[PDB]
Amino acid sequence: GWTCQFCERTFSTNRGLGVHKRRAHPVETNTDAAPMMVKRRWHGEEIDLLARTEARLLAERGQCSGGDLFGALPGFGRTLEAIKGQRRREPYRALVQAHLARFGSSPDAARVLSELLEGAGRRRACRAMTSRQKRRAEYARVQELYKKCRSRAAAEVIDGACGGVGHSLEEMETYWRPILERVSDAPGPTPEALHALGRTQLWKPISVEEIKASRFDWRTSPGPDGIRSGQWRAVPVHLKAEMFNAWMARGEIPEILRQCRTVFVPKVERPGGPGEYRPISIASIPLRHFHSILARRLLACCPPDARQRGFICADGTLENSAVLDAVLGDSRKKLRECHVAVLDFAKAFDTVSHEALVELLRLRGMPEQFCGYIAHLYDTASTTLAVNNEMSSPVKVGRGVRQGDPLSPILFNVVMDLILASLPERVGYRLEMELVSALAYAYDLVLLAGSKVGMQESISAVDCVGRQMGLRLNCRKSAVLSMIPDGHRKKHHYLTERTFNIGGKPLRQVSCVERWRYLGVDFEASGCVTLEHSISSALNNISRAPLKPQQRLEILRAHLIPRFQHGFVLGNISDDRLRMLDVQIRKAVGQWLRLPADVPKAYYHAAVQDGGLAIPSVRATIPDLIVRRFGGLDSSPWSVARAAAKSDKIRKKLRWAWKQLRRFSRVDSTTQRPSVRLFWREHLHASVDGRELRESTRTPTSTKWIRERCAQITGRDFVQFVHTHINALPSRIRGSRGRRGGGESSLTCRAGCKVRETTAHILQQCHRTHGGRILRHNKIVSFVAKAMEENKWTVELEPRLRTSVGLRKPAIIASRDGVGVIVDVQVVSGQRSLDELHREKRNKYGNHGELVELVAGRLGLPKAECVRATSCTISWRGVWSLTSYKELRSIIGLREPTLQIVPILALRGSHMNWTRFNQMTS
DNA sequence: CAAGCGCGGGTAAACGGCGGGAGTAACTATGACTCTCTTAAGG
DNA sequence: CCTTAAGAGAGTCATAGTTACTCCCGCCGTTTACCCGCGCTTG
RNA sequence: GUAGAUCAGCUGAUCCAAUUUCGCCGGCCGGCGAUGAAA
Ligand SMILES: [Zn+2]
Ligand SMILES: [Zn+2]
Repeated sequence: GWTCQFCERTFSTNRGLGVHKRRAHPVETNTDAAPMMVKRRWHGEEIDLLARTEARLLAERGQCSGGDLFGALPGFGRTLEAIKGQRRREPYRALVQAHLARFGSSPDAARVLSELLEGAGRRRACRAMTSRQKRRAEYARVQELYKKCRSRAAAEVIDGACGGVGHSLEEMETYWRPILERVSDAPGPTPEALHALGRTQLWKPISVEEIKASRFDWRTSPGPDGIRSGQWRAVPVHLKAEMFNAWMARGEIPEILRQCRTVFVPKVERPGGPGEYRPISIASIPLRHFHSILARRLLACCPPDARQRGFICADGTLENSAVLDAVLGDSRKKLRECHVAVLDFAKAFDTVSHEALVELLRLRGMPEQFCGYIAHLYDTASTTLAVNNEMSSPVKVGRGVRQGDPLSPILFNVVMDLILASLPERVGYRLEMELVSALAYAYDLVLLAGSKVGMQESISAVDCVGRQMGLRLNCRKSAVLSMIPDGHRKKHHYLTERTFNIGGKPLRQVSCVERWRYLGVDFEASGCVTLEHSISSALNNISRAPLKPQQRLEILRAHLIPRFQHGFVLGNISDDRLRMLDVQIRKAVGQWLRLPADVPKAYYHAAVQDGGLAIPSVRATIPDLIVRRFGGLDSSPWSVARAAAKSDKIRKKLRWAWKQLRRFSRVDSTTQRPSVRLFWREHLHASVDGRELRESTRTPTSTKWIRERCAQITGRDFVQFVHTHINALPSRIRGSRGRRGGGESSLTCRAGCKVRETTAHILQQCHRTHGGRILRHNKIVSFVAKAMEENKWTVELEPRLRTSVGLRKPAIIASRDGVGVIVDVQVVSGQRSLDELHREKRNKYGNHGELVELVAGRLGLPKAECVRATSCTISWRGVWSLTSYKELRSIIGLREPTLQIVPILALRGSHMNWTRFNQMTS
């Protein structure tokens, strides 16, 4: 008889109806879950602020009471009677007395840099002086990007919308240029704040050892200097040290190397307008390299605050995000009030007054020389916007802190330390007895509080210190999530109406179903739930983008995968959804590669070395990533993370991930650490198609055509190389995988070899194909022959020698300082171990004796033992032979690229044989 | 100087946080019962 | 002189586990709406 | 008609093919630069 009032469904009992609303109709039951606030319990933060206000009030006046405390506390939300009845409590009066007591207290270097600066200045002066054609233009653009700064073209394609900004210099310059030019009027930090913050030598000559000890990824865009990676790599380390010391002592860099080319980058996948682009600054390469060493020095010498884990976020978002999920889950399980403010400091990197930064650096203990250098550098900052090959008039910066400089994120860390210390001390969440207040990600700040008044006080504190620093707290992207349980009913509930005011302009309140992201992670008022299946759109964007099949596979390999498994890891996903995602990815790859549907699953997800296509399968690589990232939580130096590890939700997720990884991996022999690569290798070298693909593991270069060298193979050539590699050729037996009720004519060779029509039969022993076989053979031997004549060998192919036994035909011979070069070329099957075939071909030459003496007489080598027979063997699937690999690596000296290209030749010859057979199929 | 108002001690009569107890809608793992595909050796 | 009695790999789908909730009863600690004055102000 | 082919009704769409635009040094012809997203 019980029926829902929102879905008119019938349920046997009211309990089932209640859970029905809770799962089916969240918003209205959330409204029905709002608690009455008649006699709200007094939480510790209210006690603290009440006692501190009385302490001050008193000290300043001598005698005060609730009638004055209402005036001093407008938004406290407690009546004049509640203040009195609470005031009489003994711990409170003692705590007031506690705060009352506390409150009552080389010429060559010069020449080379002159040449480089002259070249840069010449370049600067020169720079200062239909649907079908639309697609062909996108092809030119995307290819010219993809062979360079690949993460550019990749992001541009997964968000493929002709993503070259678009909004134009116009609409951009009108938005940002006034902001970038307007000098902040920040008064600076008040002495009280500096005293609160108060609760180490940097300037020193550079060292070459630390110059090489500095990591620096050379895969970096130049600036407007026109100094690219290569010419700065040409600069030696001692010269680098000399110039760095010169600039270090002088304190100034040549003007040319301090310019910028500001470029605009979206934050959300769909750019709504000019207010969604981060104006990143790109300076010279030499400046960036010099600055990264100082950045490391400052990071090591002066570690940040304990609660500051945002500028080490290369592997630091793992802790902040994990702790956030843990605290949200804890507040849900034990029904404890929790207010979380997600404040945004985007655009705050360009609103830090130099007048406010210089003295903050001065009074933090930094040396005067360093402060002066930073002040000078930021005083003469001049950028030139560039969008889609169009460049603004020069713009003079007036708010400093360039989002693309090595020091910018650590020089902002001191402002972060100030603002972090500004907040009240005893405000936050007691997660497992440990107090957590702010997980300050470099960009997204987050404030945690127990009660409304404490959260509002923290908001006011951050606003005040931001205003003193000149920082503007944008009220658009910032939000507040409130979790106020209903006592006496054990119902969790979230507020809806806006309550907290960030210096006025009330903030947005998130709710049960509204989706929000704290640094790209799906979130909600209940916690991390799931991702919104944007993979389909990304795959579609890749498919329509003008890419070759190898470039699509590489983008899917390296860029989309990590991008989305980051959120997958921080998310909560069932393995069924991971399986569906894996299937979708597999089908998309099949469409891009024209592979049939009978290809084994392991082929896609096997490692490159093992012969597969990589393509990290989420179903197995996600539990591995979760286990790897959450194993060290219990050993985290930061105590809050250790406390969060105790939360049952994290433990449950870790247990589930361990189970899945155990099911989908094999224990390595050496490290005794589970690995999925072994799992996919074992599965791949088990199926009928993959059985021949066995010796690839022992030979590293055999598969170097899949990922390393897949830049010279054409799209058609690549998609047939992949077809042949996994034996995708549609022979009768291959097509018989499902249908064998037809007569054995349909199972037997088309040309009439009266045997089972196997693919190997087609390539290697069908009569017609013989021709193509020889065409491959010659090709191969000719190719490796050239190697001899770039290794200084007197080569000669096919020795026409008639031994007493008969007419044995060697492939090539050569000579250089002795050492026989009796080399045989073989392209073999894969059903027999390549090493035994190599031995069988080797012994029939070396142990012949008569042939040995014959070739010795032909070459004229003085000693019969001075010769050395050998054969290079590779299966038609393109797998090298280990013994031959070492043989031509060691004896007949050769560089590895030459042996790297042989598989390409072998695969090309094999598929050429197939196409020849198919066109003489008659 | 008496009456009125702001400033503080006392009472007590509903909030509310929690323990104990019995359940279930909605997914979400499988255990296990049905349909296809595969190497040889011995009298 | 070719087989053939077993092996070993998924299937929609049935069934059980599990996850995140539910509502009722009762209990003691909490909180603040009144009540009762004392000290300063005002007529 | 497309850089080329192909499926369509001079136009559209798909490809295993597909280097667009500007400046410059020069002879419709060659070469160079710009067209180069963070740490
Ligand atoms: Zn309903
Ligand atoms: Zn044949």
